[PDB]
Amino acid sequence: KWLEGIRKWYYNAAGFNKLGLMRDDTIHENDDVKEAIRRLPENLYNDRVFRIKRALDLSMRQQILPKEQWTKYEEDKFYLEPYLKEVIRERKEREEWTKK
Amino acid sequence: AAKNVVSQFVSSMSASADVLAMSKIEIKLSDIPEGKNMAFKWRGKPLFVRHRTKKEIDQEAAVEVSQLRDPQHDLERVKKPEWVILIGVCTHLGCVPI
Amino acid sequence: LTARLYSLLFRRTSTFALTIVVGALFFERAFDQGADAIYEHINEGKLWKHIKHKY
Amino acid sequence: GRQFGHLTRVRHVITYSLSPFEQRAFPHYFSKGIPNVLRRTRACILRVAPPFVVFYLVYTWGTQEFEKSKRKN
Amino acid sequence: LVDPLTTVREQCEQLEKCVKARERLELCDERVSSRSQTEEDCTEELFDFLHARDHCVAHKLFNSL
Amino acid sequence: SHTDIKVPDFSDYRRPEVLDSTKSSKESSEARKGFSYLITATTTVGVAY
Amino acid sequence: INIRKTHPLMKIVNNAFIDLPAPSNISSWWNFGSLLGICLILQILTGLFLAMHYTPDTTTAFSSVTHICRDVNYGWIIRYMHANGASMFFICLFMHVGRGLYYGSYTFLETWNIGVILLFATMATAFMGYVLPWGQMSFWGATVITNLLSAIPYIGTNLVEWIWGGFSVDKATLTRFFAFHFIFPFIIAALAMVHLLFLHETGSNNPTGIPSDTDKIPFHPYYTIKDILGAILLILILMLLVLFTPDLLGDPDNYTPANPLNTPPHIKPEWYFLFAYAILRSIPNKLGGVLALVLSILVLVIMPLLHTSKQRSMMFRPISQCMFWILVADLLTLTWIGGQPVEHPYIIIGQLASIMYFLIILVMMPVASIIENNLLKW
Amino acid sequence: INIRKTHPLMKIVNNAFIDLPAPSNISSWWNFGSLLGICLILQILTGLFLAMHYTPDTTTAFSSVTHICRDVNYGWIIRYMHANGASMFFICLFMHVGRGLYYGSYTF
Amino acid sequence: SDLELHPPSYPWSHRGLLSSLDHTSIRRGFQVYKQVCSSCHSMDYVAYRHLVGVCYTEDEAKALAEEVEVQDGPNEDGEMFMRPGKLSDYFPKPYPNPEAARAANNGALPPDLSYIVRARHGGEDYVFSLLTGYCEPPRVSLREGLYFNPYFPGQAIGMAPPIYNEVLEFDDGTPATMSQVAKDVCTFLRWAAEPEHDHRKRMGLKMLLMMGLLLPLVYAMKRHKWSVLKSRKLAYRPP
Ligand code: HEC
Ligand code: HEM
Ligand code: HEM
Ligand code: HEM
Ligand code: FES
Repeated sequence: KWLEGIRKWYYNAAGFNKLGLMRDDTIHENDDVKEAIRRLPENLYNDRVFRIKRALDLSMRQQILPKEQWTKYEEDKFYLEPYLKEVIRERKEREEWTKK
Repeated sequence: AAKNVVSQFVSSMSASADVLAMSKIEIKLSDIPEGKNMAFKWRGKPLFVRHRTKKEIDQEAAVEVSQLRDPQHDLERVKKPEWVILIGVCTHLGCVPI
Repeated sequence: LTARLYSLLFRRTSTFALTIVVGALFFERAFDQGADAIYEHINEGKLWKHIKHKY
Repeated sequence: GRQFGHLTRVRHVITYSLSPFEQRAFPHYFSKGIPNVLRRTRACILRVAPPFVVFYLVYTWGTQEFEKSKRKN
Repeated sequence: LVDPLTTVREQCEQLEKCVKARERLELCDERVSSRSQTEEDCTEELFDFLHARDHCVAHKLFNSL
Repeated sequence: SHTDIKVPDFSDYRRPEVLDSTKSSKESSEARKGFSYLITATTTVGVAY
Repeated sequence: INIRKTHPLMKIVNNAFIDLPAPSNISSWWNFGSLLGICLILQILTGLFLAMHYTPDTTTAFSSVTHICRDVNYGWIIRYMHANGASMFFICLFMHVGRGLYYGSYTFLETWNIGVILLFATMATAFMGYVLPWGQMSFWGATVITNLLSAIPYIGTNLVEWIWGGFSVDKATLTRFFAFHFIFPFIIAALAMVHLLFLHETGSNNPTGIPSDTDKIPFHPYYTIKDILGAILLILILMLLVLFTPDLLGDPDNYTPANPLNTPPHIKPEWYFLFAYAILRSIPNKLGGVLALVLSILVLVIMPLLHTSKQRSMMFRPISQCMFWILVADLLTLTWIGGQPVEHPYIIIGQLASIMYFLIILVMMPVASIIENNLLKW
Repeated sequence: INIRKTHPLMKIVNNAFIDLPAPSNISSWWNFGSLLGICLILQILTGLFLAMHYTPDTTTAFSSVTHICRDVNYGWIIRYMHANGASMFFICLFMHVGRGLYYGSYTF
Repeated sequence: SDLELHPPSYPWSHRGLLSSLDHTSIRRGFQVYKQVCSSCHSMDYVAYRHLVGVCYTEDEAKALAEEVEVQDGPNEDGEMFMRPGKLSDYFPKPYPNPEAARAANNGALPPDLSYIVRARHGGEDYVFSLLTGYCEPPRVSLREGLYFNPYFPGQAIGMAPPIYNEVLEFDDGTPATMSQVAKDVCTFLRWAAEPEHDHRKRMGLKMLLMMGLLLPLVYAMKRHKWSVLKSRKLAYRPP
C-alpha cells in the first residue's frame, strides 16, 4: 500500500529508532497525558523512565546507538493508548455532563 | 479630580507655545526655470510651486480626468493653468516626492 | 616543573590570586610590547614614526 | 518545576561517573567526532538547504529579469 | 602631459568588450542619427564600455602610482 | 544483587599516564592538578588583563 | 549551615542560578537568553556613557556625535559598541525566538506573552535609538513610522501631532524620543525579570520535547561556564564588527545632517526592520498595511493556539520541520527584498513572499502537523 | 484554589498588600513609608515630563527652563510639583528616619 | 537618468584587514585642500588643533593656524574683529548661510567634507573614481550651468574639475601630476571621515591576539568541566 510505505519511510526518517525510543515516549504533557502517565503499570513505568534517561544521556552526548539496537517497526509493545483513551472518555463524559 | 489631572497632563503633552505662532507667507514665482518645482518653508513644512513645461500639461489635459479615483478639473484647483501650486507632501504617510 | 608549580603557587587562595595578578602584569608588559612591535612592523613604510624620524 | 527532592519516583537505576582528572580533555577529536559531525551535517542539510537554493534561484532569476526589464534604454 | 589615468585608459581599451562595445555605441550613434527625435540617449552600451574599461583600469593602474 | 555490579571501563577516555593499574596514583596527582590549574590560571590571567 | 540558603537575597540568587534544576540536554541554542541579558546590560552601560556625552538638540545632535567620534578618548569605539551591540542584540533575539518556536517551547503561555511585550518594547526602543543620531535616514524613518501611527482614522492626526510637539518634526520631538529611549530598557530589564520568573515557575525544556525530571543538573558549574564561552564568542564577534568593518551593517546614508528639504532616493529603516517594512509596502493599502503589520505580530502571538499535534518539538517530525525551514528561507527572502529597492517586480515577489508567509504560519502549520499526527497511526 | 494564592505574581502581591500581617496599634508615623513611595513615583512622573521638555545645554538650559515655566502648557505646575515634591520627599524622609531611630527599629 | 553607475573598487594601501593609512598623504591632501579646494567646500568639524600630533608638531600647526586669519571674540568691545587664531579657531566658512553659498555657486551647495566619504554608497574608491574619471556630457543639452558626472545620480554637477595638472606643487621631488594629487586628497578625505583608522586596526590586532590566545583556554575549561557528563554511563537494576 502507498500510505503504509509512507508510514514505514516516515518512521525510518523520524529518527528515534536511532535513539532507542517507542510510541509511548514522544507525547506532549497536557493534564490528561500526565494523568494517563500516573495510570501506568509498574514495570512499564520503570522501563519508560529508563528509556527517557537513555535518550536524555544520548542526546546530551549526541551519539546514536548502532544498528543492532534500533527499535523496529512493528515489534512495538505500545501501551499508553488504552489508558489515554479511557482518560479522554472520562474527561469528555464529565465535560458533556456539564454541557447538558 | 484624577480625570482632571489626567486631562491636564494630556494638554501638557500637546505642543509648545511657538507652535501657535506660525502664519501666512507671500509667494512669488516669477523666477523658476520651466519644468521645475520650487520649495518654500511654510509652518515648518514645504510649499511647492512647479513651473510645468507645456508638454506635461498637454499630457495631463490630453489624458482623461474621470479615470482617477476622484476626478477634479484643473480650473477647480488653480487660476493659473500653466503654473501648478501644490502642497506636495504625500497623503499616505506625509512624504515629499521625487 | 609541574609539581613544583603546584607546590609553590597552588596551595592557598591568596597566593593563587597574587600569582595571577603578577602574571597579568607581566603579560601586560610583554603583550603590549609584542603587539605594538608586530603592528608597526607590518605597517613599515607609510607610518608616522618614519616622518617623526625625518622631522 | 521546583527545586530538588520531590521530582519523580525512580527506582532500578545505576549511574557510573568518573572524576575528570583521570580522563583526557579531547578523546579522539579528529577521528571519531569528525565522522559524528559529518553524519549530523549529512542528515539535515539536504532538508534545510533546498529552501535556500530556492532562495538563490529567486535571487538570480528575479535579479536578471529585473535588470532586463529596467535597462531597456 | 602623460597622465597615468589617461595612459592606462588608452592602453587598456585593447580588449574584446572594449572594442565591441565601442562599435555598439557607434551604431547607437548611427541609430540616434537615423531614428532621430528620440528619448533614448545611448545609455547601456556607453556605460558598459566605461564599466569594463574601469574594471581593467581597476586592476592595472596603481602599479607605479 | 550488589555483588553482581560490574563497573564498565573507560580506557577510551582516561589519560595515558594513568593507564597503569598497578602503580598507584599518589605520585602523578600533582602533575594533573598543576596541568589543569595552569590552564585555568592562564585563562584567568587573560580575562583579568 | 549556609548563608546562601538562608539569606533572603541569596535565597533568590540560589534558586535562580546556583541550585536551579536545569536540563542535561540543551545545546548552544539555549545560551541566547543569557546572551540577550549580557547584550542588554552592555547596551545599558554603553548607552549610559553615550548619554553622558550627548546634547539632544537638532543642531547639536550631529555635532555632538561628531564630538564623541573625534575628541573624547574611545568615544568612537563606545558609539560603535552601542550601535553594533544593538544589531547583534536583534540577531540573538531572533535566534531566541526561532529556538522557542522550532523546539515547541511556546506551549508556555505567560512566558510567551511577556516575551511579546519584550518584543514590542525593544523594537520601539531601538527605533527611537536609531532616531537619536538625527541623520537623514532617521528623520525620514521617524516621519514614516509616526504617520503609520497616524494611519488609524478619527484619532490619528491629533494623536500624532500630540506625540510630535507641533504640526511638524520639532526639537521637542527629538527630546521626547530621547526621553523614551532613555527610559525604556529599564522597563525591558524588569519585564525580562518577570519573564525569567514565570520561566522558573514552569521549568525549562529539552531539544526533544520529552520532560526531563530524571536528569536535572545544576546550572553551576556547567551552564555558567558554557554561558562564559558563548558570551566570549559574542564579545569577539561584536568587537570584530565594531573594529574591522563598523559599516558592514552600519548604513552609510545616516551620516548627513537632517536637511528638512533633502529627500534622498533610497529610504529604509535599519536592516533588522526590513520585514516589518516590506509587509507594509506589500499590500497597497494604508489601514490595510498597518493592519497587516499588526496581524503579522499578533498571529505570532496567536501561535500557541495553533499547536494541534501530540508532540512538543519538531526534532521528531521531519516534514513540518522542512516546512519550518521554508518559513526560515522566507524570512531571509523578506530580508533580501528589504535589502532591495522599492520597484515593481520586487513588490510582486514581495507580495508573493508575504502571502506565502501568512499561508505557512496561519494555515499550513496546524494542518501540516495534524497530517503528521494522522500519519503515525494515531 | 483562590486566584490570589496560585498565580506567581499574585503570590508576591499577596505577601505585599493583602496577606501581609501587621500590628494593630500603628500610629500615624508609619504612614511615611507609603508617603515616601508615593512621593517617589510622583517625582519620577514629573521628572519624565520634564525630560520630555528639557534641552541640557548651558546656553539653552536656562532658556529651556524659562520655556517650561512660561511657554509650555502647565509646565509651571509640573516643575513646581517636582521641586516642592522633592522638598516634601526629604521632609517625609526625615520623619521616617526619626521614627526608625525613635521606636528602636534600628535593632533591625 | 536615475540609473546609478557601478563604482569599481581600487586597490588601496589601506584597504585590507591590516593595511594602514598614509599620514604623509594626509599631510599632502591637507595642503592641497588648503591651497585650492577649500574655496567651495568646508570641513567645519575639524579645526587646526586636531593636527597637533597627526603629522606636524605644534610649530607648523601654528604656522598653518596663523597664516590663515579669521576672527577674534568680544575683547571688551563685542564687535568680532580679526585674529589669526592659535588653536581655538575652526576652519572658516567661505559662505556662512546656505543661500550665501547659493549666491556664488549656481544654487549648488557644496556639502561639507566631514562625512562625504562615509555618507555615500561606496567608500573612498567612489570619491577617487569621481574626481579622477571626468567626461563630457554626451546627449543632454541641459542648461550650460552644470557639468557632466559619471559616478553621480543625474550626472550634472556644478563643479569644474579640480584636477588641473601641475598647479599645486607639493613638497616632494615628483611633479604634482593629476592622479597623485587625486589619490592624496582622497586619502586625506578618508582621514577626514574616519578619525583613527590606524589606531582602530591597532586595537583590532591587539584584540585578535587576545582572542587568539583566549579561545583555546575557555573552550578547554568548558570541555574539561563538561567531560564529566560525557563519561557517565547508565546501568539498569530492576530485579
Ligand atoms: C568650487 C567651484 C569647488 C571646488 C574648488 C571644489 N568643489 Fe567639490 N563641489 C562643488 C559643488 C558646487 C558641489 C556640489 C554640486 C551641487 O550641489 O550642484 C561639489 C560637490 C563635491 C562632491 C560631492 C559630489 C556628490 O555629492 O556626489 C565631492 C566628493 C567633491 N565636491 C569633491 C571635491 C574635492 C575633493 C575638491 C578639491 C580637489 C573639490 N570638490 C573642490 C564645488 C567645488
Ligand atoms: C537605557 C540605556 C540606553 C541609553 C541611555 C541609550 C542611549 C542612547 C544614546 C544617547 C544614543 C545616541 C548615541 C549616538 O547617537 O551614536 C543611542 C543610540 C542607539 N541606541 Fe541606545 N540607549 C540605551 C539602550 C539601548 C538599547 C537597549 C538598545 C537596543 C538594543 C538601543 C539601541 C540604540 C540604537 C540602535 C542606537 C542608534 C545607534 C547608532 O548611533 O548608530 N539602545 N542610545
Ligand atoms: C527581551 C529579550 C529577551 C530576554 C532578555 C529573554 C531572556 C530569557 C532568558 C534569560 C531565558 C532563559 C535562558 C534560556 O533560554 O534557557 C529565556 C527563555 C525563553 N524565552 Fe526569552 N528573552 C527574551 C525575549 C524573548 C521573546 C521575544 C520570547 C518570545 C515571545 C521569549 C520566549 C522565551 C521562551 C519560550 C523561553 C524558554 C525556552 C525553552 O525553555 O526552551 N523570550 N528568555
Ligand atoms: C529619574 C527621575 C527624575 C528625573 C527624570 C528628573 C528630572 C529632572 C529634570 C529634567 C530637572 C531639571 C528641570 C527643572 O528643574 O525644571 C530636575 C530638577 C530637579 N530635580 Fe529631578 N528628576 C528625577 C528625580 C528626582 C528626584 C528623585 C528628586 C529628589 C527628590 C529630584 C529633585 C530635583 C530637584 C531639587 C531639581 C531642581 C529643581 C529646580 O531647581 O527647579 N529629582 N529633575
Ligand atoms: S506612498 Fe507611502 S508615503 Fe507616499
